[PDB]
Amino acid sequence: SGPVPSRARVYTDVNTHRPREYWDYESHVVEWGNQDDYQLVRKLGRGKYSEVFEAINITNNEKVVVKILKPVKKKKIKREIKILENLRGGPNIITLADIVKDPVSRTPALVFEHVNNTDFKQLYQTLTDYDIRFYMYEILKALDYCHSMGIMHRDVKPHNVMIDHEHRKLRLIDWGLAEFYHPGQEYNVRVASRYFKGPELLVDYQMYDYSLDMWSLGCMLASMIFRKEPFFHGHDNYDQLVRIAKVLGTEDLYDYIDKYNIELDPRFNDILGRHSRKRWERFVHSENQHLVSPEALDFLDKLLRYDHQSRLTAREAMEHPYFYTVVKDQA
Ligand SMILES: Nc1ncnc2c1ncn2[C@@H]1O[C@H](COP(=O)(O)OP(=O)(O)NP(=O)(O)O)[C@@H](O)[C@H]1O
Ligand SMILES: [Cl-]
Repeated sequence: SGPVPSRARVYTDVNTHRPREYWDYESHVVEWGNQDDYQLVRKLGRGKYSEVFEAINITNNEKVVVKILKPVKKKKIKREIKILENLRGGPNIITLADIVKDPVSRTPALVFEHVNNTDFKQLYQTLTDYDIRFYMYEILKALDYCHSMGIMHRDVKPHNVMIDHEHRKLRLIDWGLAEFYHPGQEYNVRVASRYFKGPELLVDYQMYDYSLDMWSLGCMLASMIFRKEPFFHGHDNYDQLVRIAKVLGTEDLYDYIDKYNIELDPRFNDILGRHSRKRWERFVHSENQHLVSPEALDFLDKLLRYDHQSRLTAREAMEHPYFYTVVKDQA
């Protein structure tokens, strides 16, 4: 028993027919810029992988954001730079304006455009049913683009989505965990945040694809329409698979892992139980019912499936009646 393999149903051979220099981020040269052009103003935040500053381009007075990367691996650093460059100009993908060496830290520093973002705790307590569809379509444009350029995000969550609600502007940020989908390739299952890890990561299945991003988008949507943040609230990676299973049930969980000849961590024998699949109507109450509709549940239902192969792709998702009410773009 070794796991059965898997391919993406879409965009399977994008990077097989693109040049080597497209996807091979190892053999990539960084074209540096003048660091004296930028003047730091304010610390916005500290991560495990970087510090982040609000800043000002001194050459044209533009406001700007500077992600100074901590030293970890030149592999990971060039990878983020090369994916951002490849995706430059795509819809609602955040724009890399420059790359400079910070003289203090001696590490690369990524200069992005500025987004006048709103706190996500303030924002998900205020979105109307229309706003939720609007921005979900906007994230979908971004996901289908990056998938169509042969790149999975692997860290889709509300913190990584900057929304300027004033101008209805949206931008998908932090491509630090993004990677190139190559068919047959086994990836590291230690990606994304806990609440938004799909079951493939949780059962240690390494041959995942673009559709991982769709599971996470489904988690984001569940919390927005049901007003439960986070929707699957697990204490650790083992309990996370149990919370999903209290909702989606264990019979379909076992079908999923038998289909790919995956064996569960023995520790599950003593915590997993047997759980009926629940109907989405149970999560509906007086305080979130204005956000729920038949078409919202239908869409959500097609995103939160165990089988990564049976999930809606980004393009199929954009075709759902859930988005019919949303205003498009003939002019
Ligand atoms: N283009 C941008 N516009 C505005 N704010 C941004 C932008 N990019 C990053 N930020 C800020 O940086 C945060 C996200 O940092 P990210 O780029 O996710 O770095 P990271 O290495 O993942 N760091 P951490 O998440 O903090 O461990 C946001 O909450 C903002 O405060
Ligand atoms: Cl990795």
